[PDB]
Amino acid sequence: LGNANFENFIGATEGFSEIAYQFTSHILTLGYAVMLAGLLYFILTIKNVDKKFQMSNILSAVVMVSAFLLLYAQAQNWTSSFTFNEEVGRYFLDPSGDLFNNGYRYLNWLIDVPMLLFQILFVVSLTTSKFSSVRNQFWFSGAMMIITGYIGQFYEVSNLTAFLVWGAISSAFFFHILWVMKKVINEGKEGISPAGQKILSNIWILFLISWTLYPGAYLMPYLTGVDGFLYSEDGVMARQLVYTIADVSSKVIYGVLLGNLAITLSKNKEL
Repeated sequence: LGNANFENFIGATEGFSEIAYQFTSHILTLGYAVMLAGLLYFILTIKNVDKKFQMSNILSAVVMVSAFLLLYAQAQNWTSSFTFNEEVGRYFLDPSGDLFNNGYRYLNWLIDVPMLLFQILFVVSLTTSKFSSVRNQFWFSGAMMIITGYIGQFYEVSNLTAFLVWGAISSAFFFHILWVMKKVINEGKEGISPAGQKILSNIWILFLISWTLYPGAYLMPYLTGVDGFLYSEDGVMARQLVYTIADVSSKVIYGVLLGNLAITLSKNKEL
């Protein structure tokens, strides 16, 4: 029962305190609440950019739909998977339940990673690179990153070393994606106004940090060693917080910045 993942492992042995159970539940709720608010934002502001850029708004909205539904479902899965034990005063894995399941989140990554990588290609323009090649490279490596991460996710409890190995293989696809995106950002800068170049610079920093938070949260319970402080409900709380911060940053703030870049590039912003 504690086999599938670290959350279930903790739940079936030490159990979760009131604070850990509540906080995790609240952070995951805020996460899907923000997606829903984002969905409305991207729908309402679609008229603010020229037609030629609106595929980016469209993709932002679709990402919001996906993330709202899958994060909502993940939130319910968290709350219904553990019940309070009066005696000990903690929450434990409920055998009557479905158990905590990472599938919701990994499915969300599979769907959302290619749409996030794709939408920048509709705002900013390449120079020496080709659209189809960059697109194909984003899609292949993005899919492989998530798939090999999912494979790794399986051995988290039963085989920690395989968990790390597949994670490293996954990280290699990630490094490739950073490298392509860096190229896209640099080529995108050529020929647009300095105000647009500065939004692109912020997008890069945001992209770099927010995406790197995902492997960070993946590794979170083992970042303090064999039985360090994070190897506990605190590593669980920390992991779900970082995922949620990453979710809001990589999807919502990224979309907002892209939208602001698109406005800067409207036809009237020229001579």
